[PDB]
Amino acid sequence: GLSDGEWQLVLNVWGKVEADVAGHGQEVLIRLFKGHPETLEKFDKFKHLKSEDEMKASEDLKKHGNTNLTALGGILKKKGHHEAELTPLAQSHATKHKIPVKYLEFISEAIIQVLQSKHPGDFGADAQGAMSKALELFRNDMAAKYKELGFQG
Ligand code: HEM
Repeated sequence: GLSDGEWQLVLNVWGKVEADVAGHGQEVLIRLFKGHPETLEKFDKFKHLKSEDEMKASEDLKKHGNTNLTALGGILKKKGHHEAELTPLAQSHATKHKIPVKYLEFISEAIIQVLQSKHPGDFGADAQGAMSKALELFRNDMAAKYKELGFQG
């Protein structure tokens, strides 16, 4: 439900994430987990990380942050017409990973915080609002696929 100008703002800021996907992805997952400890429980591979220092050293965390943001990028670039890219994620997250829609709100928050943390200058009021709308559209369409699959939206 974004305008074409709002999509341009989202994709222009996503360009900075593309110049360093893994670094951004690492930072998002650390922010998600240090802000919201219970989300870490969903990642069987990351239990043993007992500190932000262990999380920073974890090559599997960095790899997972990279995979996560590469996929999100794939969704953003389709500007709303992302059914095909969204379905497999909704499927895998609704079933196997057991991710609640609310946790999608926490990682949305971490993405914004990271963008703000790393690009204060480029991530102004307009870019922020546009990214918020893009992530809300993502969250909303994830929730609607979950309902369709028979899960709580
Ligand atoms: C921007 C939102 C998200 C995106 C783009 C995303 C993307 C992905 C991708 C591409 C994978 C690998 C393929 C698949 O299994 O579907 C994955 C796996 C996974 N996701 Fe997500 N995800 C998101 C949010 C979350 C959240 C909020 C959680 C937990 C709080 C989560 C937990 C997991 C887990 C546990 C796996 C499997 C990891 C493993 O190998 O151990 N995801 N996600």
